[PDB]
Amino acid sequence: PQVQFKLVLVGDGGTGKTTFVKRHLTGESEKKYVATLGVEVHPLVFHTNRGPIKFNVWDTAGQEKFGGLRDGYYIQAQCAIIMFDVTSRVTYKNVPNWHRDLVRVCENIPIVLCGNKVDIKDRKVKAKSIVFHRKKNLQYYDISAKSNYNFEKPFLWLARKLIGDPNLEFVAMPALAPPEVVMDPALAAQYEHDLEVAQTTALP
Amino acid sequence: SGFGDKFKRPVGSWECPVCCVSNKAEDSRCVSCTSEKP
Ligand SMILES: Nc1nc2c(ncn2[C@@H]2O[C@H](COP(=O)(O)OP(=O)(O)O)[C@@H](O)[C@H]2O)c(=O)[nH]1
Ligand SMILES: [Mg+2]
Ligand SMILES: [Zn+2]
Repeated sequence: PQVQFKLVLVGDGGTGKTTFVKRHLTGESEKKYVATLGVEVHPLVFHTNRGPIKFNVWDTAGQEKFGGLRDGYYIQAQCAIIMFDVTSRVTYKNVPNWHRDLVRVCENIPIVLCGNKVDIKDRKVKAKSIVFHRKKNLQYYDISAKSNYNFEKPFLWLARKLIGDPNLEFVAMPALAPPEVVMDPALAAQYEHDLEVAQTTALP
Repeated sequence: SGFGDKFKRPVGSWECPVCCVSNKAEDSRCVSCTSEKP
């Protein structure tokens, strides 16, 4: 038997959930289609200092555009990612809804909040605005699916919570699709400096 | 120590061949996607 976790990947349509999970090349080529739910399960293997961990990532077929997701999608989820678009303020305002929809079925499973598309210059949702994770004591990460920026951070955090081992490390990065856009290393350092500053600012 | 050294599926459980969710022995269908216990 293998150590695998069902990871539900939720968020508004157009936030980049499918682009994100597709970065993991073997998860993409070995994804499984669930006809009854219209879902694709990407087996995302990660290799830790204590062995392989497989995140079976559930990705929608775009049904989130027309309403909430059915129970079956959430059932037995052991962890989750809530994604939003840093270029669409409205997607950030729906994070609480997705959070509620998720906890209504799965209770206090580990959750990571991800703001996608940080490779874009015209960033609308800045670090100072992102506060929901602090209210619910969740972990947040900037990411850019199309540049593989911080791709492994959410999965590393989840694995540590799920295993109960804060010293857990990925010994090697999974084979990822080549970056389709460049992520200015400085812009990444500036965004990372904006998060730590925002982390040391009071909640309004 | 490795997880696999101390990891074991609950007695009677079965992984769903369609969506990989782990189900109880008594369940004839998958509690997530409704597929049948193969
Ligand atoms: N610049 C940039 N564009 C992205 C990124 N991720 C997705 N896009 C685009 O956002 C649109 C929606 O992508 P998709 O993965 O289908 O979002 P989903 O509805 O949540 O599955 C598409 O046009 C993507 O090409 C990113 O990380 N950076
Ligand atoms: Mg999609
Ligand atoms: Zn199933």
